[PDB]
Amino acid sequence: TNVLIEDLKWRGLIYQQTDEQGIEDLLNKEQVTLYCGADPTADSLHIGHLLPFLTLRRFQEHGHRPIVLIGGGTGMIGDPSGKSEERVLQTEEQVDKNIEGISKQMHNIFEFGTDHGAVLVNNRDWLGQISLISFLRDYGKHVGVNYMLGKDSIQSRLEHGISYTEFTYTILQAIDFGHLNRELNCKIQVGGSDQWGNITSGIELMRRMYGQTDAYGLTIPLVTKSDGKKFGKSESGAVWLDAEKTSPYEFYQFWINQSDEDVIKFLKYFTFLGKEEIDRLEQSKNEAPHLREAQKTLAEEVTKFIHGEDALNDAIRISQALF
Amino acid sequence: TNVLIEDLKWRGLIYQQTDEQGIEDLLNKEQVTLYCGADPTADSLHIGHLLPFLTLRRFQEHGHRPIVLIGGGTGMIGDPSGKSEERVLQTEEQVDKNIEGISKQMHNIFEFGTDHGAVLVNNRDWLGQISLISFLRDYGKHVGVNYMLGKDSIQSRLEHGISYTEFTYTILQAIDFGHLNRELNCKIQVGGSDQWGNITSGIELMRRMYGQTDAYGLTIPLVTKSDGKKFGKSESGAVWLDAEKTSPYEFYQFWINQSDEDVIKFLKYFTFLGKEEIDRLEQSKNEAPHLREAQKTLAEEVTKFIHGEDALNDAIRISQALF
Ligand SMILES: C[C@H]1O[C@@H]([C@H](NC(=O)[C@@H](N)Cc2ccc(O)cc2)C(=O)O)[C@H](O)[C@@H](O)[C@H]1O
Ligand SMILES: C[C@H]1O[C@@H]([C@H](NC(=O)[C@@H](N)Cc2ccc(O)cc2)C(=O)O)[C@H](O)[C@@H](O)[C@H]1O
Repeated sequence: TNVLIEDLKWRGLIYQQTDEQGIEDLLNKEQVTLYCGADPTADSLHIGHLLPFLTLRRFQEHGHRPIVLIGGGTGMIGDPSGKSEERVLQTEEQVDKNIEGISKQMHNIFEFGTDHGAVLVNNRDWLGQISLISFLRDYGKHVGVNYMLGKDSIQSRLEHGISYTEFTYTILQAIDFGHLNRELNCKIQVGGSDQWGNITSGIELMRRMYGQTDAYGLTIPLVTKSDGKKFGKSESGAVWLDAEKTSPYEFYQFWINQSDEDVIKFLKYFTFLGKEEIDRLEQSKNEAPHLREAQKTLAEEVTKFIHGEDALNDAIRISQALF
Repeated sequence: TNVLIEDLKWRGLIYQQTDEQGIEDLLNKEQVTLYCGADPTADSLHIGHLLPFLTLRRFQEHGHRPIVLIGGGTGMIGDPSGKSEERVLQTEEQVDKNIEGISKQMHNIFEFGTDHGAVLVNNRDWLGQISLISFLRDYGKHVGVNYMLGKDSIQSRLEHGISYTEFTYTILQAIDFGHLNRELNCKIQVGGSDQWGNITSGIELMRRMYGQTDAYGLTIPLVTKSDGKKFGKSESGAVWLDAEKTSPYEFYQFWINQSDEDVIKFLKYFTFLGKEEIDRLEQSKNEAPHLREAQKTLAEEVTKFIHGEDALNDAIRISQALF
């Protein structure tokens, strides 16, 4: 029937794929379990973390099961992917604090607590049980150094002295994928494009440990602004989902101020509006751009999803007053 | 009619776009001139440079005009985009040598020398005529430092002491786009995803210098291998297009050895085969994978395009003998 795949491609939500036909066939023949993870490096998520998780909700709409992973264990280490400098280690108590904040935001994006619906996992639960010796004998023997060395995600830090610990992070993410595959039949891992290396490590580790070849990876596009500026950065800094760090008004204003060149693409990325309504908004944008109907709709949909009706209205007021 | 755009999306050749609707309308309403550039940092191109240029040939097939730019001037500086370390400056004579090698390879991919067909330009021709003072008064006054600072392409080097010269490279690429827009009516610049920053600089510079708002940018996807390994790297190092650095046999073997998960996508990226023939090859791959029809076809098409019939046949022989 390919309804979901066609929806995803119309929205431009799929960037890299480990096996295009394989994934499409999988999605057409069965109900799939998939996951996306987030490390607790701050006590809130920001809009840059939003697209992959909303995309998991689009899969859920078609009968698939999403798994949201919080990196209680990997967050004690730090992902080097795409970054250029070694990150400082966080304290156990700060990570605990962060997990608590990010967890609350996840409960607002997915409905956890149901018998067979969305699931929230913390990788500290299994990674914290692994000893150094069993890690080297059970998993490390199945990873090649050259394989790890010839990868995108770490050349950036290769040139500037990557530590052995940042170098092994990719294997921890790999262990997570194998664990959810065996425990919850997870067959697909989703993530932003900077995660391509960590995602393929999981697939190759499973292939080497068990000849398991029914696992795939998908990445979501890096979100761009037509002028080339970084998306997700407001006047001060990042646009947080925590109302205490970025107020509903600031959040709402971020959306209402997107350009005409990017607004339709963002309606496709961030809202659950149908194609008919979105096409109507595109015509309105072409015919009556001064009405900003597209931006207004975008701001309302996302602000309500993240902060609720009440906060939206108060943001709509402060906005009418400021100008 | 949107025939070209539909072909491009079926092949998965478009990643980032500055204005999706704008581009589509432009391509439907007129014959467009577009360009892609390459800096002479080696005396040969490698397969990593291939996709954007072949994609320019697909546009040409539909009546558009491609411009190929060789960076005789920017190559004296070095693009910092995506890289993590300052590059050493090359000598004028080495750059001259490189321009000569890369130029020959371009004459084999496009048909230059016609009245209104493909054009080969060297940016040293106009950048070499700019003095320091006129550069600051004519162009520099129209670029904002914050704008430049809040960009992807250089955070990687921002953390490790980017020089002022690497920091200004993006403006040189911007000047090139404005120059080809005014001189050859160039309206679209194409490039790999690492060029998104340099491409948008051109568009914003034109917008600030002349309120010119009929220019767009398109990036081609980073080519991935299903296992996550870097594409375009053979046993030793990079896969060059120069027969003296990578023999036709080595080139041919690179293609014939691609996995079943990536072969169809590569036929769509690198060949001019139609959808019907490609779909037939996909069925053959699913039904009789041991025949490697898809890989064989891929290797033949690209090796012939790059090295010619004679070299192909000799590679087909050495290949039958080695195994
Ligand atoms: C949800 C977003 O998470 C971002 C980022 N993610 C990571 O660091 C991941 N390594 C988290 C992770 C940890 C363990 C896993 O098994 C799977 C994923 C973060 O801030 O937590 C990605 O950089 C982005 O591409 C997108 O995936
Ligand atoms: C053709 C390929 O060129 C690669 C790379 N390109 C560059 O460095 C560009 N800055 C070249 C360039 C120089 C001047 C321009 O006006 C426009 C483009 C190279 O090796 O020359 C890109 O990294 C890749 O994404 C793809 O665009």
